[PDB]
Amino acid sequence: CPLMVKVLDAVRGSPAINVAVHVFRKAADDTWEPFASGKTSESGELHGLTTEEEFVEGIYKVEIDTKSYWKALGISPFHEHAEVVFTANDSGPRRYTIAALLSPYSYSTTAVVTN
Amino acid sequence: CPLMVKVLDAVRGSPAINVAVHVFRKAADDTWEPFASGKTSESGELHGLTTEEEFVEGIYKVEIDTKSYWKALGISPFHEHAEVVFTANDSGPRRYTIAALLSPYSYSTTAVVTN
Amino acid sequence: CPLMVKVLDAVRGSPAINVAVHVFRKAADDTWEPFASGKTSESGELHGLTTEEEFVEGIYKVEIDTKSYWKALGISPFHEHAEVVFTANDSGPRRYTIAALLSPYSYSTTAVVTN
Amino acid sequence: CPLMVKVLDAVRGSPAINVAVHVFRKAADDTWEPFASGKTSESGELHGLTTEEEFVEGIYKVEIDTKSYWKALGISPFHEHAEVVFTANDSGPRRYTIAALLSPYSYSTTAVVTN
Ligand SMILES: O=C(O)c1cc(I)cc(I)c1O
Ligand SMILES: O=C(O)c1cc(I)cc(I)c1O
Repeated sequence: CPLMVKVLDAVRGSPAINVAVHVFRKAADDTWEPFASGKTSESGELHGLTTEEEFVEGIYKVEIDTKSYWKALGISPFHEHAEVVFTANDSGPRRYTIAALLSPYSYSTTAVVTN
Repeated sequence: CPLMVKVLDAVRGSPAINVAVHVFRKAADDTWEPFASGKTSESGELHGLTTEEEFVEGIYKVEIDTKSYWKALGISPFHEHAEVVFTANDSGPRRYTIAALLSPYSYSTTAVVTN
Repeated sequence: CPLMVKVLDAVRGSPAINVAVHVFRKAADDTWEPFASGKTSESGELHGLTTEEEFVEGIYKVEIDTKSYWKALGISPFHEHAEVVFTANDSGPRRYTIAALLSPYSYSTTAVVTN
Repeated sequence: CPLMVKVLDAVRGSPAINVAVHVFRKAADDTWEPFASGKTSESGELHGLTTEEEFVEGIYKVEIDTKSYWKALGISPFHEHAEVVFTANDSGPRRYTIAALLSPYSYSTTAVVTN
């Protein structure tokens, strides 16, 4: 489990549940190729996206479908989605958590990268 | 104006207007003595809290009355207020902007300090 | 375990380890009485602060000693500490996670309150 | 100026100066067409990206080159950039401020939208 995505809701003070998340890897021609996807659980987490074998060094994009999340709650949002773009580097044994904290007109995102 | 407070609303995507702000300074006796107060304007900014003369070295607390803000809009938020505590002017006079970005169950705060 | 505190480091992209955390409850005379304290673990979490029996309705303050954290890393910080002040309400079965994401001149804090 | 970009540095407590910003607009063919670009000033602000005439309805992407910013300061950050994607001017012209608060492993972004 080298990659996990976590989403929190700053309006309700809760995990953001059933948020669609799409992960892409940058291809040689510079296009974004689908890599993994899922929906956050009751805990706002998405586990099992990839394996150590498949998660090679490269540039990844995590798209979080914030607009549909807010719409499902009957709340008017600003962004189309939240996008997190980063390079995975084999600087020893590392697990990546990409987290996002959501408001209708704002989001924060951080990386928690641990052994 | 050596001290300015700026407040934004992350739900509406707007300045946070009419937010009450109370500033305290730690006294010789180690208690929080009233220093200044005001409310944010239409721009979400609060200017004119103090002067270069009065804003001496000290430990300051800026209390931003976020609960009263959300309640005046008919919303029940999590926090009582947002308190920003910092040492000021310990290396001579600086200009401090204390900024806060508000959601019902979350806030962010930053400082912009200039010479 | 009705209360947990989590602290993350936005500079290193890691849990904030060995951060001192002090929790207070507001007393009848309006003073802050010590309630619980600890240091965050390797995961940046502080568990075991209180019990269901002791965590009655009231106003609580969570003080996170951010200044000492940054100093121990050799980094110059802005704030004395981060303070989170909130009312605990028995609106059915609820667990409170108070989380903070730290930078030298900024922090964010959110509440995750779940059944 | 209907579109402004503001960037702050959460490590230094300062405007983020000389940050490159590229704006794209989704074309009829569903690709990201170059729209405007510039760099933040000493105030951390980027004005004059566009005009009321040219800033028509559309889906816009504001790419803030955070990696280049941190690298120019001799720091190795997590993200490649911060991308802010939103529909603009769908209910007539508005003024948009897209703001970002940067740390090496984290960023926050908000919008301030006025009529
Ligand atoms: O706990 C988190 O995963 C978390 C994530 C973000 I992004 C911001 C805050 I405050 C948090 O507490
Ligand atoms: O524009 C601001 O003042 C601003 C203030 C905070 I606190 C966080 C973000 I993102 C901002 O953009």
